[PDB]
Amino acid sequence: MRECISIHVGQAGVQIGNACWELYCLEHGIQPDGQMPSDKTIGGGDDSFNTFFSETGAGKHVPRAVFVDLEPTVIDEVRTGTYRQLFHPEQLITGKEDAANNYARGHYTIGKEIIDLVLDRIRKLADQCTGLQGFLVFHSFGGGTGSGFTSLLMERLSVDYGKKSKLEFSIYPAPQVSTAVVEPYNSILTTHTTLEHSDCAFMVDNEAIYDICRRNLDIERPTYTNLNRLISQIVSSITASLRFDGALNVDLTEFQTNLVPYPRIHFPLATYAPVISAEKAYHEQLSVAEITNACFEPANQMVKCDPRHGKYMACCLLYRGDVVPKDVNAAIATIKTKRSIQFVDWCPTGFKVGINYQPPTVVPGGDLAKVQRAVCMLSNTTAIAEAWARLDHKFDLMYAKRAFVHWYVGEGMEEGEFSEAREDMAALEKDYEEVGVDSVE
Amino acid sequence: LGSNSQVTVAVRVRPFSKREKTEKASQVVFTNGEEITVEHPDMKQVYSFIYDVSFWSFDECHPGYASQTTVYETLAAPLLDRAFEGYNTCLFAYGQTGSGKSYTMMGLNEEPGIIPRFCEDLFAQIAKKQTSEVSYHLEMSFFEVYNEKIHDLLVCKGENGQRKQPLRAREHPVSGPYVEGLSMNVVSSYSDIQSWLELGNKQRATAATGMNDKSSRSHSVFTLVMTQTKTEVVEGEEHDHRITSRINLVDLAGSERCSTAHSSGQRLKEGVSINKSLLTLGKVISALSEQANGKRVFIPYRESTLTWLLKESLGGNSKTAMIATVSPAASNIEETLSTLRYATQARLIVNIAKVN
Amino acid sequence: MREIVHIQAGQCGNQIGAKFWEVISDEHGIDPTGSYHGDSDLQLERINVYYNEATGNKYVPRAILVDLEPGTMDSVRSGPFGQIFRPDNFVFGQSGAGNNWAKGHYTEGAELVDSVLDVVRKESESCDCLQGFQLTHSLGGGTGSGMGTLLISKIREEYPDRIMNTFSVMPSPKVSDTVVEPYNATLSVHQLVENTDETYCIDNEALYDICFRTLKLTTPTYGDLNHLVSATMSGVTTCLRFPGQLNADLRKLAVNMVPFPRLHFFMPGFAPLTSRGSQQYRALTVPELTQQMFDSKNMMAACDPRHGRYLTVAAIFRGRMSMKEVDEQMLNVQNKNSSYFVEWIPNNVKTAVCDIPPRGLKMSATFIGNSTAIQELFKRISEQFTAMFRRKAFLHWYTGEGMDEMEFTEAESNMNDLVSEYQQYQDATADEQG
Ligand SMILES: CC(=O)O[C@H]1C(=O)[C@@]2(C)[C@H]([C@H](OC(=O)c3ccccc3)[C@]3(O)C[C@H](OC(=O)[C@H](O)[C@@H](NC(=O)c4ccccc4)c4ccccc4)C(C)=C1C3(C)C)[C@]1(OC(C)=O)CO[C@@H]1C[C@@H]2O
Ligand SMILES: Nc1nc2c(ncn2[C@@H]2O[C@H](COP(=O)(O)OP(=O)(O)OP(=O)(O)O)[C@@H](O)[C@H]2O)c(=O)[nH]1
Ligand SMILES: Nc1nc2c(ncn2[C@@H]2O[C@H](COP(=O)(O)OP(=O)(O)O)[C@@H](O)[C@H]2O)c(=O)[nH]1
Ligand SMILES: Nc1ncnc2c1ncn2[C@@H]1O[C@H](COP(=O)(O)OP(=O)(O)O)[C@@H](O)[C@H]1O
Ligand SMILES: [Mg+2]
Ligand SMILES: [Mg+2]
Repeated sequence: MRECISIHVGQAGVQIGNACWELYCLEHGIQPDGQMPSDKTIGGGDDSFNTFFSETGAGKHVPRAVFVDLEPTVIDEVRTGTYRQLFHPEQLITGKEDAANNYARGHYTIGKEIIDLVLDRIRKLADQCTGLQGFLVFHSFGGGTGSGFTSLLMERLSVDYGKKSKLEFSIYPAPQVSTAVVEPYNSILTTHTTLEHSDCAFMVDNEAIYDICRRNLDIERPTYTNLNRLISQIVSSITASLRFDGALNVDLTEFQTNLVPYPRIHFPLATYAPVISAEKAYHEQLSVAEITNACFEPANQMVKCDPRHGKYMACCLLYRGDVVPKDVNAAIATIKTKRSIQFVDWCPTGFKVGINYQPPTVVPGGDLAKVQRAVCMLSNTTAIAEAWARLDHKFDLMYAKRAFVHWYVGEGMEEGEFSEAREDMAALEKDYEEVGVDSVE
Repeated sequence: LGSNSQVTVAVRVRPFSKREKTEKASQVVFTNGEEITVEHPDMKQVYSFIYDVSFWSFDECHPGYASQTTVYETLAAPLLDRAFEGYNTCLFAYGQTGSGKSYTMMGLNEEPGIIPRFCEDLFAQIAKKQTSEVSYHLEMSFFEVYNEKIHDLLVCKGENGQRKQPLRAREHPVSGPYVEGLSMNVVSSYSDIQSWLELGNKQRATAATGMNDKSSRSHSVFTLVMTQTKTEVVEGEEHDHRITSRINLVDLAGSERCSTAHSSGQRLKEGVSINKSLLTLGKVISALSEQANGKRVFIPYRESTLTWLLKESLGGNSKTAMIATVSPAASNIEETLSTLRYATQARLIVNIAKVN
Repeated sequence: MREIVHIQAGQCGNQIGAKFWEVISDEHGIDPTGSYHGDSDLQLERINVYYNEATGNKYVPRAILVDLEPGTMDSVRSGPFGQIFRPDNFVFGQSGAGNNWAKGHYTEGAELVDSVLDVVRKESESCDCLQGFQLTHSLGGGTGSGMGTLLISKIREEYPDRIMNTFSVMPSPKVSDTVVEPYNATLSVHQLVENTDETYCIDNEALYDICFRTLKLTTPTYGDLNHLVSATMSGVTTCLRFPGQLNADLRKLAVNMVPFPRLHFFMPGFAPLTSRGSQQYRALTVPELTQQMFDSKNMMAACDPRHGRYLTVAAIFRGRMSMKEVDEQMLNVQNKNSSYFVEWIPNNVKTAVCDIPPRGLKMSATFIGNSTAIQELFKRISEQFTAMFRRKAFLHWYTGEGMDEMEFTEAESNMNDLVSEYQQYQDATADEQG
């Protein structure tokens, strides 16, 4: 059967992963001990879905996952948690010390000693898979592990595995909020090393989700646990058709094809519209038109950028639940009638549609309401260039004075590596500009 | 006082190397005189840079082949006239790993560099005017920067498992920075300084890496001191007034990216230190370039030993010259460009040289 | 897996350590006989960071006590938490330094440092992966300055790929407690600027102002000053011992706080602090803690940040908090007070959060700042220094022990160069086009 491997690098990746595996265990009926109770009524089957969980003869389901942080805290919170008996004991704390928010430590000093083991475990997993269809890498531009180790890992995987869809889910650095003084450097170096290996990087920002949880869910003091549970749903919307049945199923390659026109503009943004409290779950219809328009509101985007300052190169709308195709046809027509939503002249067919019959699950203790309809929008737009520009400018403001560089050079790096990276990003900005120029004979 | 100089700039291009012939790389560096033009392989753009002198040693067939002795008589001989005039002098290289630096300053047995030519030419220059009116005195040392530590290379050693003795830097409130315990040995003939030199280079730290089979794991500074006693018209004691000139000839290490030339263990540590040192040097040049733009800037010298001992040899009181080295292969674009940019910056540094 | 060695040199060091271990034990649940009598199980997950198991579920500190006067060691033994230390780690002599850096560095310390280094090697080799060192030492006297800096140099030579941190009580502006403070401080700075990675500068007058204004204490002993310093020491290394939402360690702080290597002198601070009566009139939230953190009247450094610009600040929060309010509040501090920050660093604030707060507080916060105002300290010393050194006021007690004047000039030059490196970044000039 079809199988995908998730690699949760870093603190951020692991937290997103814990949320995601909570969600998947709830969706499929698995308990934190790995033991499904209702297979006694099924007698085998495939509802213990092989896209994520491998099954033993003893009735234990083990996720196809790998966890790396290069520090012992976060995974030790798993070994001593509710899901300590689910994951294989090969969760990889070989991290006697961390990367100190230095890509150089994450890619060379401690990039090595640990990656051989990571790759051996991935090899063991993939040998257990018949139809391996892609990788999902959860990480963060901003740190060292989630930047350098992810870069190195993608490099090795593009050698050992090759033409397998390597999708990424990355925390993008925000314009105002930032938990570190050296995120621009790391982000730029990571996008330099990854952009020749990744196929589609789904970018999120935390300011956006804070504003969403405030305006819509009405949480005035949210934390990361309240955030990642949204991100999980996005993955559950991307990975639905590989598990459940539907009318328009979307395999992973369909993203890589439809959202990536040119091989360097594979940076689409994620969006989830019906983010409503149980209070506002009443008072509202929650029809396809409402959700599909909410997905296009700039205030409900999960990346702090305005599509109105740019153009849409593509959009993939993945629906879940009591959804009829006519409603989607009508909705996309209403959007194409609206003038604030401008598309490129070279994409008259700009919409991809997917409909699954399985509605989302409500995680116990969560902030989201039970719904009959859910929608995830993955949109490739020219706006994010502005975001990139911001990062590049920050880089300049420090690289002019060579600040924080002796920590990188001091851990195995040449200074030229910086300049190189910047140039690539500049080119990328130009490439974005080049795809906004309307065509003339 | 009252002098106003410039830190001069020479730029060499080496031939195609073995790796560069194994992988058939094309030509990207071109010379049209003192102007040098480098354009990318993808025909992106063309950068061109103005310099004081250029040296196209690519192929022996070209016109204006800039061999060793041309580089010498264009750089050292002027600097030698300044050293005899009563100035201190410095000549320091810069470039990539394998870019052709130690081939220039010191050189190989059958094609010597500036060092075995500078020393011999000043010996000869003394031989033509060593009167009993004016007498001369020569001493020297030849020291090494390796892993933040100073070493003396002109030191005969016994057989040991632990024999490499690191010295210290100190700051004299007038003379400036200097080294504690640097054996300055008298050198009255060319055979003497040759024996010293071959005692030194055989002690310099080297190792085989991907880009060079005999690479330089260190920086090397060649300290040749020349005093000359002269008489002015006084009926008392004559042979009374001294004029000193300290010569500092500097060959640096490379940049050492760990992907183009993978290393582990000691070979990796040296690289780090090397890179760190070079980074600080860049800052100095950049900052001193800003001093030519009248801006208030603080020059970081103390972050490394190289930029600390050569403080007076970048600003201060000495006439200084830079030698950038580059490669014609289309691979080394970013390193070449960083080199040429640092040279363009160093071109603009002024220096107030003292007459001794 | 992330272990720290503690070294204590002098009265100030030993007395702060006696309080620091008294605090870490209270956090981890160790009693004065080395035994664990705590409630939570997270206290033992990372006990290795500061302690070692011995035989019977007894936990012995990874400390080293150093002095050249027995009276400070007996005080530890004849104390509440004295019987937990390894007695073979008390390395003391007799006939101390005499307020002389020379005696502690070259003459007497040279005859005792080898023992300290033996203990250091023994305690380091027992580590799975050592992160760094931790010296509490006064400068203004001898031993703490000289013997301290000597140990620092030798550890940096032996262990250069690790972190070397110092919590240093610098001289005060108004009142002196030793007449030869300037020389000793300048020389200890000459030694620290070149060997440390992050040093925390403390001043007793700032802590007196804290005890008087905020805490409303009228008779503050040194156990109260050290009580504030231990709070800070604990907070710096909180995200190695306990778990959090966004972790940090000494290396991550250093990378995010030292742009250029030499400017590793920091202002510490800790929130919340209030008088015993004024805790019922105050809500403990992230806003109040931030208002107290960035207040000039809560720093221990005796240097007003309003006379400079923060190069880079760091906030290590402890408790159950929302990251939204942290990031919002730090952004608001950067925007409302834009002039007291630098433009060529977009975000000057590092954040860290641990979920396990202190024993009696719902939340706490530690503050590490790197600002140019630190110059106002060193400049002062330099002035004092030359005012003595121009006359050779107290030098023969230093030359008699095997020193020279070149060392003094070197130290003065290094300090003034550092002052200029701090000065260049506080003039908020505008470029030609930007
Ligand atoms: C129950 C209660 O509400 O009383 C509080 C209290 O009134 C206040 C004033 C406490 C009190 O502390 C002081 O008054 C004080 C006196 C001199 C110097 C420094 C502090 C307190 O004594 C201190 C004590 O704080 C702690 O216990 C922390 O765990 C502290 N550890 C120790 O105090 C300690 C020291 C030696 C042995 C055992 C524990 C700590 C601080 C930072 C990092 C780790 C631990 C607490 C909550 C209080 C009292 C008891 C009144 C404060 O303590 C600190 C450092 O946060 C002082 O300001 C806070 C605010 C608290 O409201
Ligand atoms: N959305 C989200 N972002 C997180 C979470 N945890 C951390 N981050 C982001 O991650 C960034 C910090 O980088 P990390 O991912 O923690 O880097 P790291 O993987 O820990 O690598 P090291 O620096 O070596 O520890 C911050 O800017 C946060 O915004 C999380 O749980 N959810
Ligand atoms: N904060 C604080 N500082 C102290 C304390 N005790 C001493 N100091 C400072 O440390 C210095 C003592 O120097 P010390 O090393 O003990 O001199 P020595 O005994 O000759 O080695 C004094 O100058 C004080 O400023 C204390 O309990 N707390
Ligand atoms: N113009 C040239 N003609 C022939 N060989 C050259 C020339 N320039 C450099 N080389 C060769 O390049 C090699 C390495 O150059 P060198 O500067 O010694 O490297 P490094 O800078 O690592 O010491 C030497 O073996 C030398 O023979
Ligand atoms: Mg981390
Ligand atoms: Mg060489």
